[PDB]
Amino acid sequence: PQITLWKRPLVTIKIGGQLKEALLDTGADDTVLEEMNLPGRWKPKMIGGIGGFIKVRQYDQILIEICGHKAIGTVLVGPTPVNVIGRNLLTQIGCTLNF
Amino acid sequence: PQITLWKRPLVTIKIGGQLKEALLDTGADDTVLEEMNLPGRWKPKMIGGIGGFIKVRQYDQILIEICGHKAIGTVLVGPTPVNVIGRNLLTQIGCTLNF
Ligand SMILES: CCOP(=O)(COc1ccc(C[C@H](NC(=O)O[C@H]2CO[C@H]3OCC[C@H]32)[C@H](O)CN(CC(C)C)S(=O)(=O)c2ccc3ncsc3c2)cc1)OCC
Repeated sequence: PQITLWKRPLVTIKIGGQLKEALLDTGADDTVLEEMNLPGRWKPKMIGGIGGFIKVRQYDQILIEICGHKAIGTVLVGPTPVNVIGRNLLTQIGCTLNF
Repeated sequence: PQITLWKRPLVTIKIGGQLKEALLDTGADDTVLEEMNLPGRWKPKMIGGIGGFIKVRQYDQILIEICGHKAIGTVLVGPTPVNVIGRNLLTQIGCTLNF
């Protein structure tokens, strides 16, 4: 679909079997979700944002459905202000910017 | 144009008579640029993301040219680690997400 930007581009995602709401974020290299329980191994990682760095749990090769489009990739879980879908998954569902 | 997301969506902007590089960032409500002496009055503001908040100066009705497309709106100036073009200006140049 074509998504305009007058409102936040929030979409429904399915991850770990649970539905969540997330922001399509072209300024994010990586996908970062708020604290949740996810099945699978994870490793400690750090990521930097506008205000500095935070600690996250890095889950690899996670299945995630974004508006019905399937992606399988890295998901970071930690104290982000909002769930963000980053370019690592936006590229998998074929997302481009157009103007 | 059409911008894929394999790499950071960086573009050249013209603001305050100067050329800069900035991200087209659908996850940013507002436009945030590196420290630069814009003339005119401004208001203090705090904006938050991953890692916490930074202090910025809010300038209103600022002209920016983005890859040949002109836009006018609020620009926040401060010690941001990267320049982001946010939705307040992306809507003006007719930018959409497409997948
Ligand atoms: C020099 C490198 O420094 P650096 O490595 C990190 O630099 C950066 C810093 C910020 C960005 C853009 C942001 N991306 C992001 O956080 O992505 C992270 C996840 O993926 C990784 O890739 C990029 C970083 C990692 C988002 O697109 C937009 N944010 C909001 C969302 C909801 C979080 S916003 O910026 O907080 C923002 C903007 C306008 C606004 N108006 C009212 S609120 C408000 C908040 C890109 C690179 O370390 C720090 C020293």
